Amino acid sequence: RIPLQIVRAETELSAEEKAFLNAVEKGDYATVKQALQEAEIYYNVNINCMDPLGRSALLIAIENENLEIMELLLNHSVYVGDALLYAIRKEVVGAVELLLSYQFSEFTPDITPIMLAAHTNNYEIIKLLVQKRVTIPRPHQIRCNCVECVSSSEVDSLRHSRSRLNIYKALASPSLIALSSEDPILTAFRLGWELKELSKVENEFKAEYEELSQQCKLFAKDLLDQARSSRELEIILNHRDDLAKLKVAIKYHQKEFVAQPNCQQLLATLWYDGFPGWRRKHWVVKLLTCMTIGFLFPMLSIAYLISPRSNLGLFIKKPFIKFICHTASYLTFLFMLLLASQHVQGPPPTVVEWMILPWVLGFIWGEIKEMWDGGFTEYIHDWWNLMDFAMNSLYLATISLKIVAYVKYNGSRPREEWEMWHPTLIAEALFAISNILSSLRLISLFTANSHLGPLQISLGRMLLDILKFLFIYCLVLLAFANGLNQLYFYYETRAIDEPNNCKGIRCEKQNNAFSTLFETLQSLFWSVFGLLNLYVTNVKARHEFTEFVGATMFGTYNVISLVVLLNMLIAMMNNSYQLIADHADIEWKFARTKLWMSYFDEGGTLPPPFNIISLIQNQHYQEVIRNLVKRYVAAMIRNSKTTEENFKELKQDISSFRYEVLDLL
Amino acid sequence: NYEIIKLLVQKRVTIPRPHQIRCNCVECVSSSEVDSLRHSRSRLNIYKALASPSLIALSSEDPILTAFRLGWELKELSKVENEFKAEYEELSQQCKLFAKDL
Amino acid sequence: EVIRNLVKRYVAAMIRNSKTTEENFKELKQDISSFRYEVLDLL
Amino acid sequence: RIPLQIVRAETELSAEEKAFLNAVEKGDYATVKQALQEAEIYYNVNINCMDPLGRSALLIAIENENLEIMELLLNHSVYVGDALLYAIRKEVVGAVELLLSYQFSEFTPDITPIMLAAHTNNYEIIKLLVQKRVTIPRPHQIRCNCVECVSSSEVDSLRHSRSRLNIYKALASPSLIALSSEDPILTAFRLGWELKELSKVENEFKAEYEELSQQCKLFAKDLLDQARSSRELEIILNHRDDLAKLKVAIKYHQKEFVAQPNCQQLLATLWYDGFPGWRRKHWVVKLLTCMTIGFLFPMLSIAYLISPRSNLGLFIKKPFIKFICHTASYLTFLFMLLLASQHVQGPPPTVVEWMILPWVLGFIWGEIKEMWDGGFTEYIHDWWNLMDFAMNSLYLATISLKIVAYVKYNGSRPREEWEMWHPTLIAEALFAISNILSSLRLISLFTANSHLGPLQISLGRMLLDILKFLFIYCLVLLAFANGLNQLYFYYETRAIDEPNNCKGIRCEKQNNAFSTLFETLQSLFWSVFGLLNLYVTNVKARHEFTEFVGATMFGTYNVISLVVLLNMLIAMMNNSYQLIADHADIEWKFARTKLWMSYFDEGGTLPPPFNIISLIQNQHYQEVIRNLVKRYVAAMIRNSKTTEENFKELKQDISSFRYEVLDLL
Amino acid sequence: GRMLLDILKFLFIYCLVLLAFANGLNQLYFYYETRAIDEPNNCKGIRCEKQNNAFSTLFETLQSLFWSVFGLLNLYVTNVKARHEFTEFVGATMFGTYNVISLVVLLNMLIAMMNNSYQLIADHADIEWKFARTKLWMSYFDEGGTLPPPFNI
Ligand SMILES: CCCCCCCCCCCCCCCCCCCC(=O)O[C@H](COC(=O)CCCCCCCCCCCCCC)COP(=O)(O)OCCN
Ligand SMILES: CCCCCCCCCCCCCCCCCCCC(=O)O[C@H](COC(=O)CCCCCCCCCCCCCC)COP(=O)(O)OCCN
Ligand SMILES: CCCC/C=C/CCCCCCCC(=O)OC[C@H](CO)OC(=O)CCCCCCC/C=C\CCCCC
Ligand SMILES: CCCC/C=C/CCCCCCCC(=O)OC[C@H](CO)OC(=O)CCCCCCC/C=C\CCCCC
Ligand SMILES: CCCC/C=C/CCCCCCCC(=O)OC[C@H](CO)OC(=O)CCCCCCC/C=C\CCCCC
Ligand SMILES: CC(C)CCC[C@@H](C)[C@H]1CC[C@H]2[C@@H]3CC=C4C[C@@H](OC(=O)CCC(=O)O)CC[C@]4(C)[C@H]3CC[C@]12C
Ligand SMILES: CC(C)CCC[C@@H](C)[C@H]1CC[C@H]2[C@@H]3CC=C4C[C@@H](OC(=O)CCC(=O)O)CC[C@]4(C)[C@H]3CC[C@]12C
Ligand SMILES: Nc1nc2ccc(OC(F)(F)F)cc2s1
Ligand SMILES: Nc1nc2ccc(OC(F)(F)F)cc2s1
Ligand SMILES: [Ca+2]
Ligand SMILES: [Ca+2]
Ligand SMILES: [Zn+2]
Ligand SMILES: [Zn+2]
Ligand SMILES: [Zn+2]
Repeated sequence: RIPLQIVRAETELSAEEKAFLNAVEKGDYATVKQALQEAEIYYNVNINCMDPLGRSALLIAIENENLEIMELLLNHSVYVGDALLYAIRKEVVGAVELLLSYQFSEFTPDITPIMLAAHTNNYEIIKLLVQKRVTIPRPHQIRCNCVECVSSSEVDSLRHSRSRLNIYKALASPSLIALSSEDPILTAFRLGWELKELSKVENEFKAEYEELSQQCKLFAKDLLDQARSSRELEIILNHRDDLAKLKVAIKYHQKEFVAQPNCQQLLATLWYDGFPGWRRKHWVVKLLTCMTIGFLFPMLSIAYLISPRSNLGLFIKKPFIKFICHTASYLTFLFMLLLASQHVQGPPPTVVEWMILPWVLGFIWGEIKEMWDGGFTEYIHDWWNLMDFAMNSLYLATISLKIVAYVKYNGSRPREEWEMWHPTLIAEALFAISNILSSLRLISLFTANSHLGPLQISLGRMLLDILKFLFIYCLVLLAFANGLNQLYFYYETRAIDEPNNCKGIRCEKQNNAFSTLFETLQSLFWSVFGLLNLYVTNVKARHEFTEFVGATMFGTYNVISLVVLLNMLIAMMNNSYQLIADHADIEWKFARTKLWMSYFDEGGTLPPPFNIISLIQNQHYQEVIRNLVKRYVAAMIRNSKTTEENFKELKQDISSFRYEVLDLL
Repeated sequence: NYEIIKLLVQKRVTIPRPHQIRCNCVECVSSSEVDSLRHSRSRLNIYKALASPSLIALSSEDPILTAFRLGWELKELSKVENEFKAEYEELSQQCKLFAKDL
Repeated sequence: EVIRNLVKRYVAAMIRNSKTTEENFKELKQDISSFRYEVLDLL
Repeated sequence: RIPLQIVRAETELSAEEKAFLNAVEKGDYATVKQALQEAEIYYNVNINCMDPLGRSALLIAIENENLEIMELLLNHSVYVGDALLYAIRKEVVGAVELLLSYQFSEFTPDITPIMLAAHTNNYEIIKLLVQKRVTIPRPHQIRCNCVECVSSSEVDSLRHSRSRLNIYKALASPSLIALSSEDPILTAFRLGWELKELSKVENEFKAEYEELSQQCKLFAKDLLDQARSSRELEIILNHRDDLAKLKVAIKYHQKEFVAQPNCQQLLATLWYDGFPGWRRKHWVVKLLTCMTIGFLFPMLSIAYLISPRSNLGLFIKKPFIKFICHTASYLTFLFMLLLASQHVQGPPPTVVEWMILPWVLGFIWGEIKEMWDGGFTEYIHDWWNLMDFAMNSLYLATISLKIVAYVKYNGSRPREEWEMWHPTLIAEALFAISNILSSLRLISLFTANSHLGPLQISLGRMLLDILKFLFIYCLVLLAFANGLNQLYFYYETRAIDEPNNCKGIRCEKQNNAFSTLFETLQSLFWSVFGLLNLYVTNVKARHEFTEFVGATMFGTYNVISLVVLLNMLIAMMNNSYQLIADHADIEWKFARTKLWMSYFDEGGTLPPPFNIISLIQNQHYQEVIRNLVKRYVAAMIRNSKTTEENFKELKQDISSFRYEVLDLL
Repeated sequence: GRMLLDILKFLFIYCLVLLAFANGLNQLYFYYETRAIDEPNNCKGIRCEKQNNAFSTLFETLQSLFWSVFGLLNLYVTNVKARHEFTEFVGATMFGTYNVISLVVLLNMLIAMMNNSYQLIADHADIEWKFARTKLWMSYFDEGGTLPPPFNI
C-alpha cells in the first residue's frame, strides 16, 4: 500500500469561511452581505481567506463576472492586491472600471496593468488604461553592452529574459499599435524587423519572437486590407517618413504587405504603362506583341538615345517595355555566343567576337554603375550579382589572355604541340565557362512568369537543403578517398606502361583510379554517376586480399553515397518542398515585385551595349490612417465575436437571479 | 440567409448587372482609371451577391442552368483577374456545389 | 415543378445542416439580464 | 440592372397567422392559447399554416422542445402528419412520447418511424418504438433476380436503391443491434460482411456501404472492449453458434475485433504454452532458448513419433515450439540446398540430393494433406499456396527429368557438346528456379516478428500499386518494341558475321538489339537498368537518318520509362505507404493471429520430412452478452454526452419562463 | 540517425532476396566455371576488364549481385562458352528478376519508408537535437579528460 497525504500542507478554512466562500461562488448577494456585516461586529470570518485553489472572495467574484458582489466586497475594503491583473486577464470591462475607481500570484512581478492589457490585445481595456498616464519601459538595443544590461543578465538571466519578452509582447500588440502610435504601419514594420533580429540573436525563445514578428507583419497587412479606394492606397504607399512606403516595406521584408492584392493591382497598372488592356488579351496576341517589341529593341534604344521626347524616345521608359528590351538584348547576346562556335597562336578577334565585345563592356559598365548608384549593401543583397561578378571577371580574364596571346605569339603552330598552359587554351576555357554562366543567368527571368516564378522560388528553397546535405556528403567522400588512396598509392604506374600512354580515369581503359588523392576524389565523384568501372579496383600484382579490401571500401562508399545518402536527400527535399508549397505564392509575388521595381528607375534604361554610348501629405496620411485604424478595430472585434467560463458565467447569472427572486418572494 | 433574402425580394429590389468580363465600354474604362480598387471591389461584391445559393433558389427561372453559367463566368473571371483569383475560384466552386446539391 | 420540389428540399436540408459563437452567449446573458430587470421592477 | 422577384411564388401568411406563428416561436403560452381558442369561434387563423421555411406551428413547437405548447397544439387537433419523424430526428424524448400517445416533407416516403429512429442511433427512442410491434422489411439477396426486384429496379432505380440503403442504415444501427438481436456479435459480423459485399457490387453509393460496414466492425470491437474478466472473454471467444467465435471473426475479416488487446493477450498466453514467463525475458535469453529448441527439433519430432505421451513427446504440440521446429526444419532444408552446389549424362543423385528428397516428399505430402483436410476455398485463400504449388511442381519436374536422363543416357559426354534442350540442363535450370522460390518462401515468416511484420504488410500493400503501374509500363514497352523492331529488322545479321560468333545483347559487344521482337523486348527491358549500350542503335550501312530515328525512339523510351514512369511509381508508392502506415498494426496483428492459429491444430504437427514417416453454454453466452450490451450502452451514452439548436432551446426556455412570470405578475 | 533504423529494417528483406537469387544463380552457373589461365588476361572474376565467372562460386555470386545494384556488372556475364541458349536465357531471367526486385521494387519501397520516417521525425528534431547537444556539452564539464591527445599521456 502507498499512503497518500498532503506533503505541502496549508492552512485550512474554517466552517464559516467555507460557507462564506460558497455563498460568494453561488452569487447569493443577501448571504454574502449578511456575512460581511457580521464580520465587522463579531470578527469570526476572515474576508481575505483563500480557497483550496488560492482564490479569495474578490477573485471568485471577478471570475464569475459578478459586478454586484464585486462592488459589495470593494465597499467593505477587502484586500485588492493584483486583483486588477486578474480583471484584465479575464477581459471583463466592468471589473477594470470598478477596480480603477477603487503572496502567491499568477503573474510575474514585472507584469504591469498596461503590459498585461497589451498582452490580452483587448482594445477597450487598453484604451481605458491609456486614457490615464501609463508608460512601458523601453527595451535596450538588441546587442546593447551597457552596465545595466550586463548587470541584470549576470544577476538573473531568467528574470531579465522574461522581462524583455514581456515588454516586446506588450509593444507588439496590434491594439496598442493602433492607439499610441504616430505611424502604425512603419511602427509595425520596424517592430517586426527588430523581433526577427531578436529571434536570430536569442537562441532560446526563438519561436515566441518569431510569432510576435509574424503577428506584426499580419497587422500591417490587415491595415492595408482596410483600404477602400485607390486614392487611399496611393496615399499610403507613396507616404514619405514614388512608392516610398512600398520601398520601405520591401526593405523590411514585409512579404505579406507587398503581396496584398490591391498593392499588386496598383503595381501591375504601373507595370503595363503602355498597354491599358493587357489584362484581357489572348495568349497569341500577347506573344506576338512581345515578339514585336523584342525584335524592335535596337530601334527603341536608338530613339531614346537621339530624342528622348518622342513617341519612340520615351516608349522605352515604360517598365514592361524596358524589361522586354533588356531581355531581347540579352537573348541576342546569347545567340551571338552560340554563333561564336560555328592553328593561329593568339589570333585577332573575329567578327562575332568584335560584336560580342560591346555587350561585355556594357555588362561591366552597368554593374559598376549599379554599384556606384545603389550602394554596397544593396549590391551585395542581390545574389545574382555574385554570378554577374563571376561572369565579368571571367570575360575580363578572357580579354586579357587574348591580348597576351596576340602580343606574345605571331607564328602559326599546330595545337597538338602547344603548351598545356598556353594562353589561348586558358582563354578559351575561361570563355567557355563564361558562356555557361551567361546562359545560366536566364534563371532570374523566371520570376517574371506566373507559371515559372513559384517553381523557381521552390527550387531556390530546396537549394538550402541540398547545401546542408553537401557537408555530410563531402565528409564521407573525403573519408573514403583518404582510405582508398592510402590503400592503393603503392601500385601507382607510369603513363608509359599504360596501353595507350593514357593515365587516369578519363582513358578508354581506366587506370590509376586511386593512385593519388586528387585522382581518388575524382574517381569517387564519378562513381556516383556509375562512370567508374569496377576493374579499377584491380592491381597487377597478385595481392587478392588488397584488391578485395579496396573493392569493399569502394562498395561501402557506393552503398553509403547512393543507397543511404541519396535517399536521405530525396526525403529532405520531399519534406522541404511540402513546407514551402504553402508560401510559394507570397514569396513569388515579393520577388516579382522586386523585379518590377528594378525597372521603375530612370537609371539603366538602355540595355547593353547601348548603355556605354510635406505637411499636407502627412495630414492626408494621418486621416487615411485614422480611417484604416477605425475599420481594422471594428473588423477584428467582429471577427473575435463571430469556453467553460462562459457557461460558468451563465450559471452565475441564473443563480444570482434565482436568489434575488427567492429573497423578494 | 434565405429568410432575410426572401423578405427583401418580397419588395422591388434590383442588383446591378456586371458588364462583360472583357468589356471595353467607356463606363468600365472610366471607372477603372478613376478608381481601380473601388471598381474591382464593387464587381466582386456583385458577383458574391449573384452567386448566393439562396438568391439563386429564389428569383431564377432555371437554378441549375444559372448555377452552371455563373460558375463558368466566375472561373473565367478568376483566370482574367490575376488578383482576387482565390475569391472568384471559391465562388465558382460554391456555385458548382449548389448545382450538385440540387 | 421538379425544380420547385428540389428547391424546397434543398432549402430545408441546408437550414437543417446549418442548425445542426461568443455572440450566442452574449445574447443569452442579455436575455437573462432583461428578464432579471423586468422581475426586479415588477416586484 | 437585374430585376429580382419570386419565380416560384407561394401563398403568403396573413397578418394574424404571422402573429400567431411568432407567438409560437417565442414560446408565449398565453397568447398561443388565446389564438387557438379564438380560432374555434371566429375561424380567422389557420392553425395548420406554414411559415416561409415550410414549418407549421407543431413543427415550430417540436423544434424548440416546447412540450407545453406542443401538447396544447395536440389538444386542439392540429395536423400531425410526419410530425413523429421530425420529433425522432430531433432526438427529443418528450416529443416522441407525446406524439405516440396522440405536402412537402424532409423525409423520403420509404422512411418509417422505426427506420428513422435506427438511423439516429438513439437508444431511448429506438427502445420506445421496439416496445410496440414494429418491423423492418427484409432486404433481398445482394444478387437477387426475383420478379419484384427487377420490376422495382426498372420502374424506379433511384427509389429502389434509396430504399435499400435506408433499410441497411436502419439494420446496421449499433443500438438496434444491441436490442432485438439474439447474438449481437455474430449479427454485426455477418451484417458487416454483407455491407462490404454490397459496397463491391454497388459501384455508386460505395462509400456509404463501406462506412456502414466499418460502423458494424467498430460496434463488434466495442462490445468486445466491454469485457471485464478473462472468464467473460473466454466465454465470448469460445461460443459455438476451441476459439470458435474467434475463427468466425477471422472468416469475416474482422481485423479490429481480432486485434483487440485482450484477445491478443489471450492468444499470446495460448501461443507460449510451454514458457510461462516469456513476456519478461531478456533478448539474449530468448535467442538462446530459440536456438536450443531449433537445434533439437529432430529429437522432438522423433519423440512425438515414438511416444506422444511424454515430457518430450507432447512438448512439440505446443504452438510456439511447433513453429520453432517447423522453422528449424525449413532452415536445414535451405542449408542443404546451399550445400548442394559445393560430365555424366543423367548422373545418380548424390548424398546431398538423397537428403533433400525426403524434404521435398514431405512438402508435397503436407500440401496435399492440407488440401484434403482444410478444403478448396481455404486452400486458395492463402496466397502462399500458389508459391508452394509452384515449388512442388518445379521439384516434381526436376525429379522426372533426372529420372529421364538417368534411364535414357549412360555415356559421359562433355557438357560443351550437349544438346541445348538436354534433359540434365533443363532439370538443373528447374532446380535452380525452385531453390530461388524456396529461399524466397521465408518472407511469410516475417509475420511472426514485431519489427518485420508490419513492414511486410506495408510492402504487400505497395505491391498492388506496383501491379497497377505494371500495365501502363508494359503498354509503353510493347509500343516502343514494336516501333524499334519495325525500324531495325531489315539489318539483321547472322551470328557468323559477329566478331566472336555471338549474336544478341548478352555478348561482350552487343549486337542485333532490335532485330527480332523477342530480342527487342529484352533490350528495352535491360535498358531500364542501363545495361544496353548506345552503339546497338548503329547499323553497318551508312543510313544515318535511320540510325538517328532509332536512337530517338530509344531515347524517348528511356525518357518515358525512367524520368516519367519511374518517378510516377515513386509518387504512387510514397502516397500508398502513407495511407497504409496508420493501419499497419491492426493489419499485422490480424496476419499474426492467422499464423498463430495455423499452429493450434493437431494436424501437421510433424514438420518435413517427419510427416511422411450446448444449452448451458448458450445461457452463459447470453448473460455475458447482456452484461456487455448494458456496459456498451452506458459507455456510448457517456461518450456522446461528454450546436445552434441548443442555444435556440435555451432562448426558448428563457422566453417561456419570462412570459409565464410576466403573466403571473 | 533515425532514418538508419528504417534502413536497417529494410536490410533484412534485401539480404533475404539477395541470398535467394545468389543461391539460384550459383546453382545454375557453377557447372561452367573456368580456370584463370583460360581467361584472356589471366584474370578471373568480376573485377577484370572483361568480367567472367560472375556466378561460378557463391561468394563471387554474392559480389556480382551486389555490384549489379550499382550497374557495374555487365550483361555478358550471363553468357557461357557452350551453346546452351536455354541455360543462358534462364540465368539472364534470374538476373533480370533480381534487378527488377532490388531496384524497381525494393529501392522505391525504401524511399517511401524513409520519406515517411523523415516526416515523422521532423516534428521532434529540435528537442532531440537539444538533448544530444546537452549531452555533448556536459561531457566537457568534467575535470577528467581535459587534455586532448597526445597530451593526455
Ligand atoms: C576549374 C574549372 C571549373 C570549371 C567549372 C565549369 C562549370 C561552371 C558552372 C558552375 C554552375 C554554377 C551554378 C549556379 C546556378 C545558380 C542558379 C540558382 C537559381 C535559383 O533557383 O535560386 C535563385 C538563386 O539566386 C542566387 O542567389 C544567385 C545564383 C548564383 C549565385 C552563385 C553564383 C554561381 C557562380 C559562382 C562562381 C562559379 C565560378 C565557376 C567556376 C533564388 O535565390 P535568390 O537570389 O532570389 O535569393 C533570395 C534572397 N536571398
Ligand atoms: C522461363 C524462365 C523463368 C526464370 C525465372 C527465374 C526467377 C524466378 C523468381 C520469381 C520471383 C517471384 C517473386 C514472388 C515473391 C512474392 C513475395 C511477396 C511477399 C509480400 O510481401 O506480400 C505477401 C505476399 O503473399 C502472397 O500473396 C504470396 C506470395 C507469392 C505469390 C505469387 C507466387 C510467386 C511465384 C509464382 C510462380 C513463379 C514461377 C517462376 C518462373 C503478403 O500477401 P498476403 O498473402 O499476406 O495477402 C493477404 C491477403 N490477400
Ligand atoms: C552514413 C552512415 C551509413 C552507414 C551504412 C552502412 C551500410 C554499409 C553496407 C556496406 C556493404 C558493402 C558490401 C560490399 O562492399 O560488397 C563488395 C565487396 C567487394 O566486392 O564484396 C563483399 O563485401 C563480400 C560480400 C558481398 C555481399 C554484400 C552484402 C550486401 C549488403 C548490403 C547491400 C545493400 C544494398 C542495398 C540495396
Ligand atoms: C507517358 C507519356 C509521357 C510523355 C512524355 C514525353 C517526353 C518525351 C521527351 C523525349 C526526348 C527524346 C530526346 C532524344 O531522344 O534524344 C536522343 C536523340 C537521338 O540521339 O537525339 C535528339 O533527339 C536530338 C536532340 C537532343 C536533345 C534532347 C532534348 C532533351 C529533352 C528532354 C530530356 C528530358 C530529360 C529529363 C532529365
Ligand atoms: C518482393 C517481391 C516483389 C515481386 C515482384 C516481381 C516482379 C518480377 C518481374 C520480373 C521481370 C523479369 C523480366 C526479365 O527478366 O527480362 C530479362 C529476360 C532475360 O533477358 O528476358 C525475358 O524475360 C523475356 C521477356 C522480356 C520482357 C520483360 C517484361 C518486363 C516486365 C516488367 C519490367 C518492369 C520494369 C519496371 C520499369
Ligand atoms: C527553354 C530552352 C529552349 C532555352 C530557350 C532560352 C530562351 C529562348 C527562353 C528561356 C527562358 C525564357 C524566358 C522565361 C521568362 C520570361 C518571362 C515572360 O514574361 C511573361 O511571362 C509575361 C508576363 C509579364 O512578365 O509581364 C517573358 C518571356 C521570358 C523572358 C522568356 C523568354 C524566352 C526565354 C529567355
Ligand atoms: C537475413 C539473411 C542473412 C538471410 C538469413 C536467412 C535466415 C537465417 C533468417 C531470414 C529470416 C529469419 C526469420 C525471420 C522471422 C523470424 C521470427 C522470429 O520470431 C520472433 O520474432 C520471436 C517472437 C515470436 O515469434 O513468438 C523467429 C526467428 C525467425 C523465424 C527468423 C529466423 C532466421 C531467418 C529465417
Ligand atoms: N552581369 C549581368 N547583369 C544582368 C541583368 C539582367 C540580365 O538579363 C537576364 F535575362 F539574364 F536576366 C543579364 C545580366 S548579366
Ligand atoms: N510448400 C511449402 N509449404 C510451407 C510452410 C511453412 C514453411 O516455412 C517457412 F519458413 F518457409 F515459412 C515452408 C513451406 S514450403
Ligand atoms: Ca545585377
Ligand atoms: Ca501452405
Ligand atoms: Zn543596455
Ligand atoms: Zn462596360
Ligand atoms: Zn428479390
